[PDB]
Amino acid sequence: SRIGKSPIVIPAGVTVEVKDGIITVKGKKGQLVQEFSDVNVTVEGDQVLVERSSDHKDHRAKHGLFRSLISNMVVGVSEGFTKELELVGVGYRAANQGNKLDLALGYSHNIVLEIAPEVSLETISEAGANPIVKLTSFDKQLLGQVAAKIRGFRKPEPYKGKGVKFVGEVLRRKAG
RNA sequence: CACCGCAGAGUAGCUACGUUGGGAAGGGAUAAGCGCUGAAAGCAUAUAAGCGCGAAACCCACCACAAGAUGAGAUUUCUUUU
Repeated sequence: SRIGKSPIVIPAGVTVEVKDGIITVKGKKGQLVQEFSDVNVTVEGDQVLVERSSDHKDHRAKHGLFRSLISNMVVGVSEGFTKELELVGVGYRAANQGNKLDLALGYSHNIVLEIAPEVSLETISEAGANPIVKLTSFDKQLLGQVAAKIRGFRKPEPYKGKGVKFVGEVLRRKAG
């Protein structure tokens, strides 16, 4: 309710259209579609007004859900989100061959990932510091899913700290 | 004839104590559990909408049988009642 009654004013340069259930947003970084079912969303030209009909414990939440989804899609395709992973540990290596990441962890093999063409991929492993991988995309959901399935290759241990973690994001540590 | 009288072997067959093979590989939906985005509840939250993983368990998959499956299927050919 409170988060749904706010405007979704557009950073002019990106358009938004509505269809029979599907809303599309076209900016400078590709079209993004979404499916709404129990909300009335209307684009005036500058702001996007999303409202509900009844307060039945479900539409009251779907209102804010779809408002936040549309706002994210906009602040995405307009600008785009980005995240940073950091490999910590001895013998850990990361390399980039375009849209193809190559990770060498303490396993008995390597891991090559053919990231989808909708996500950028940069690496910094300059001299001795921890290798930092950086992803950037307009779809925050897909970006987070890729970051999660990259982090899941090696969970951060609490004793030392070695593992694929984000920059910052202090970890829970123990004594051992 | 005497346990096939006894004793030494023995092809075919039947067996193991012998030989060969098998429980391999790959999908779907999941349990405990692990996450993405996100409100209700301006925060937070793996969930309420929607998504990604997840076991010798379940449905395929491997082998055998199977249209009396009365819901009695299909195809090719022959003859059309001595």
